[PDB]
Amino acid sequence: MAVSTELLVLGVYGALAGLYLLVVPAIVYAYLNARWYVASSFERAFMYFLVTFFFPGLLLLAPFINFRPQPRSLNS
Amino acid sequence: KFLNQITNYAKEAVQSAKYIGQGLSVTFDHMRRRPITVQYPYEKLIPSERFRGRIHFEFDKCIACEVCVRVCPINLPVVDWVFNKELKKKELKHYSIDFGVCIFCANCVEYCPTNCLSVTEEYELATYDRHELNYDSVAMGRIPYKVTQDPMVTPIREFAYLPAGVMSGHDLPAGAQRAGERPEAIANTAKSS
Amino acid sequence: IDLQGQFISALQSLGLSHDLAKLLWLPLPMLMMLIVATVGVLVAVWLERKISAAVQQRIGPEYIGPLGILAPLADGLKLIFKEDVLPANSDRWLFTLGPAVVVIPVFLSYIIVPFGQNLLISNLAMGVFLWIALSSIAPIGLLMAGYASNNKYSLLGGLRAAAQSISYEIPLALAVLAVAMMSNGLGTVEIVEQQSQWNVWRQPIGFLVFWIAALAECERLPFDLPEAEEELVAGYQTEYAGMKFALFYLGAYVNLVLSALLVSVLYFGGWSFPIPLETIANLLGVSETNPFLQIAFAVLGITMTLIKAYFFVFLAILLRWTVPRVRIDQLLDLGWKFLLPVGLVNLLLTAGLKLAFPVAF
Amino acid sequence: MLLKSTTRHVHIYAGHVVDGEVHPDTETLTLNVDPDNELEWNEAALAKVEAKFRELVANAAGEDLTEYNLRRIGSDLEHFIRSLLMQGEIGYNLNSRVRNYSLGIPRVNH
Amino acid sequence: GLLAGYQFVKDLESAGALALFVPPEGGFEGRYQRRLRSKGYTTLPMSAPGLGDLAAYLTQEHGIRPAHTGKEDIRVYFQPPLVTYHLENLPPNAKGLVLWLIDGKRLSKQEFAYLAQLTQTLPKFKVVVEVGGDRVVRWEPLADWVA
Amino acid sequence: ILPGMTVKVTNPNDTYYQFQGIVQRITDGKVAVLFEGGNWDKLVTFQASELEPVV
Ligand SMILES: CCCCCCCCCCCCCCCCCC(=O)OC[C@H](CO[C@@H]1O[C@H](CO[C@H]2O[C@H](CO)[C@H](O)[C@H](O)[C@H]2O)[C@H](O)[C@H](O)[C@H]1O)OC(=O)CCCCCCCCCCCCCCCCC
Ligand SMILES: CCCCCCCCCCCCCCCCCC(=O)OC[C@H](CO[C@@H]1O[C@H](CO[C@H]2O[C@H](CO)[C@H](O)[C@H](O)[C@H]2O)[C@H](O)[C@H](O)[C@H]1O)OC(=O)CCCCCCCCCCCCCCCCC
Ligand SMILES: CCCCCCCCCCCCCCCC(=O)OC[C@H](CO[C@@H]1O[C@H](CS(=O)(=O)O)[C@@H](O)[C@H](O)[C@H]1O)OC(=O)CCCCCCCCCCCCCCC
Ligand code: SF4
Ligand code: SF4
Repeated sequence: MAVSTELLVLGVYGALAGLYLLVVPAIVYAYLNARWYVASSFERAFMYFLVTFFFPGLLLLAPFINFRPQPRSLNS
Repeated sequence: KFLNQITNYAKEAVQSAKYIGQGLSVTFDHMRRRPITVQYPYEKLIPSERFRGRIHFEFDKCIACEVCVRVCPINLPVVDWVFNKELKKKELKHYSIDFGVCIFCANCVEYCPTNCLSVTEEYELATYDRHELNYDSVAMGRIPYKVTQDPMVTPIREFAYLPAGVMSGHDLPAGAQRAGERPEAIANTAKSS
Repeated sequence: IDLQGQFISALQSLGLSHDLAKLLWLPLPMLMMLIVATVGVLVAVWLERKISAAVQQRIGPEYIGPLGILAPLADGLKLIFKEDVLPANSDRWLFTLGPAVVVIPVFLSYIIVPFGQNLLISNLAMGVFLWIALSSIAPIGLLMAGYASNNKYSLLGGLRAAAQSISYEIPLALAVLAVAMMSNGLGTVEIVEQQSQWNVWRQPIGFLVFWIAALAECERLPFDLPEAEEELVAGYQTEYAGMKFALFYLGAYVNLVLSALLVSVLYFGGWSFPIPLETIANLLGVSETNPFLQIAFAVLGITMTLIKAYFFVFLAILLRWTVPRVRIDQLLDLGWKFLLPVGLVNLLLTAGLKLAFPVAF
Repeated sequence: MLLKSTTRHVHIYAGHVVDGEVHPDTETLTLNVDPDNELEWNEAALAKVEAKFRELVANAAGEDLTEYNLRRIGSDLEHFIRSLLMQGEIGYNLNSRVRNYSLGIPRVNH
Repeated sequence: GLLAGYQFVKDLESAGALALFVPPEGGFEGRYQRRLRSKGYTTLPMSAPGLGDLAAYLTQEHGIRPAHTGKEDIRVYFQPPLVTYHLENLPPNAKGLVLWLIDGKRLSKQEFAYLAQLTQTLPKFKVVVEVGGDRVVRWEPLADWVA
Repeated sequence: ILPGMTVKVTNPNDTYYQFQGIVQRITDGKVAVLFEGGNWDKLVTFQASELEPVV
């Protein structure tokens, strides 16, 4: 019966840590890789704010990502 | 005497503030436009139709008249002929060009009488050892690069091969032509009325 | 929650001399602030290189990490492994000390950066005044980097650097003075808790003076005189190679995140999602000991601090590529001829408005 | 101020290296054959180079100390070094460094 | 997978001639050359576009003709075989000599087959040819990739 | 498609569209066409499919 709030707060900020440095940074990579050459000025500012806020999380899984252009069908 | 100086000071300060606000707005606007960067390693810029790249040499067409050696600004192309004695025919033994000394002016390609010498679109020459830039008669043909036939490069036309009114060549359809009609098309239209 | 309470209690549960537990906790915030300062430096370098590229229809670093995220890491690790040079007749001990005296007091001023209440290292009684006093040691560092060089190129740069850092210290103090008039005090938490329903709307001139003075701390291309490449090669930095140069490269961006956070807390407030949040009694939350509401409002306060710090970091590294440079004499006329008179005028105006209308001041 | 003739694998100065500095002197003419180790040296070859340097600085010098004459001495020293390398007294370093044959490629003496 | 063991060296010793597919930014294959060099193998890269028959340059001799520029009438040099001369100048405890070719894309299928066949004979001699391509540093035996 | 023949280019996605040249060399399935025009004879390599042996 570990329904104690002393454990539930540990659970909630242990989930918050993962959301901050494991989950939302990947969504930021995805979103900011999708809308980069088409974003407006304010959207660019918001994207850079998003990188600023989650930088500690973006650093951790940065080495595990390739943004290379995915070789194309040449004959076509 | 003293009020004119102050009104000039105010008319200068407010002007300097407006002319900074305008530049700030212009710069904050600039970051909405698509970057013109031609991201070279994966977005190589396809060269023109007259681009003077590495020289190409067809050993079979050379007659060893040495005009390439004579119109060269620095007499660069080494031609080693022996003049066989069948009736009069010169024989070619070794043709070479030190591309480390080369100037890429293509005077040699302009005055080759036998179309034995040509220019290519290989601008990607680079070595760790300059002594490897001296091209044999065989290392010169080698069937040039053709940036377009590369599975990891999205070719990008330059300003002279983009349709009318188009300035950048990044977001381009798959059916663009250079600027206008070719001469054969204009003559064909003139042929029918 | 009061993580300090839990830490000291759980550490005293197994003995360990309760008074000693309070000594075993200081490293925790003293390195949490170091962590956030280093991440802020990495963010500032990345933002500069990626925003200057967007402004110029370009692309910043993209082949280091996914988005050039690893670009500051690479630029730092390189400077770590670089051979350090010490020229022929230069001094040996003031050389390796300039870049450290220009850095230590820039880090030490992070004692007073709140990031929400009870979320700062030891809200001090001197607070912003301690920062005004500590920001006066860097000129000693620049004079030290210039005096310990056999290069007359760089002594002239150290002098014109130490003469600019003292020109923008009187207006930078006269703006904080007008803020402390309203704030009833000097501690940053006590300065910000006067925003209970923002000082920018009542100090519209002191804000301008503070911001200009902070940008003119040998920081931004509006001025950046000792870094103005064209007129002179790097000024005093022209002889530092490895980590000694990275200390300059680093002590100039931390001195920018610091100023952004300080403008935030002085004129805007590291709290207060704009509505008077703590009047969220409409959800019947017992904040007092609510185990969560506490963490929710903590996250809201951190986000609201970082939004307004990023606003000013963005605006500074945007003005870097918008405002043309001034020689050195059009610079020393901002202070002492425009910023000092306007600072005094703002102080007298705040005094007159506080004596006449003691409400709202 | 210094007066020097600095090229690849020859560095003539006009001072005395006391511990790593240079200290212009107006009569020392220091020499620093092959600092970057393009070649591999022997005890006899370095002695030959020093002897050539001495007979080049001493036996033929009554002229000014302009940088022109310093270059003129360095050029002769480097021609001597190239001759040593041609005869085979020394050779390229072959180490994992840049390895660009600045004095010529290896040939077979036909 | 962001960090590599020594499978590259084992695969090179097995096949003899590999064909890299490095990404077109050129900073992620040097570590594989360093792995090769740490085992005992010595490398020498020579930028394939610029070699001759590949049999006169690697196995036999060949007369290099430098750039006379109006002066110094045509002279030949006859530089020694770029392989048989470097197999003699190996360090004392050397496991072999692998040949690195940077721009392998310029060569032809005939020259690739020749370089593959040359590995079986001439024992202490392996070959790596950076044929351009994939966005990860993958390899494949050079006997394959052709025909 | 053999060397020496005069060919034209039929590929709308190429900068050398509807150009005419002469085949200089063919290896490994790809050809090399020389366009004699302008001033300097150009030589570029096409696939065997992006040509047409004009009469
Ligand atoms: C490079 C830059 C970035 C690098 C990241 C930094 C490295 C650290 C990585 C670890 C991240 C995991 C931590 C999870 C965050 C949740 C913890 C939290 O919020 O804890 C908050 C508590 C709250 O403290 C208590 O807070 C109480 C109430 O909140 C108060 O807080 C303020 C003071 O008044 C407000 O005004 C508010 O109204 C007020 O009530 C009382 O003040 C108590 O006195 C006080 O002890 O403090 C605490 O332990 C917090 C102490 C740890 C600090 C770490 C915070 C990191 C920021 C994460 C933000 C996430 C944002 C959303 C994530 C998901 C994406 C959407
Ligand atoms: C035997 C060998 C031993 C050797 C020891 C060495 C080993 C080291 C041990 C492990 C290393 C861990 C390092 C970090 C752990 C985290 C500790 C922590 O969580 O420490 C918590 C600390 C402490 O403050 C908190 O303070 C409150 C308590 O009040 C008291 O707390 C303070 C201390 O008293 C103040 O004095 C306050 O006024 C006082 O009243 C809270 O409720 C907690 O109790 C208390 O811990 O948090 C704070 O200090 C606030 C500072 C953090 C704020 C975070 C904002 C985060 C920034 C956003 C992140 C993204 C940034 C990227 C972009 C940046 C761009 C600008
Ligand atoms: C106040 C406190 C502050 C203290 C300061 C903190 C200091 C931190 C120092 C550490 C920083 C290191 C960051 C490294 C990031 C990075 O490598 O870039 C990512 C790049 C990107 O390319 C990658 O490469 C892959 C392609 S490929 O196969 O390499 O070609 C592919 O994944 C894609 O290209 C890309 O993902 O990876 C590489 O290119 C190859 C480099 C290999 C890196 C080595 C792995 C890390 C090991 C650490 C050592 C552990 C030892 C034990 C291991 C057994
Ligand atoms: S290619 Fe032309 S110029 Fe050169 S030798 Fe042959 S015929 Fe003469
Ligand atoms: S490109 Fe210039 S230098 Fe080279 S062979 Fe032709 S004319 Fe001579």
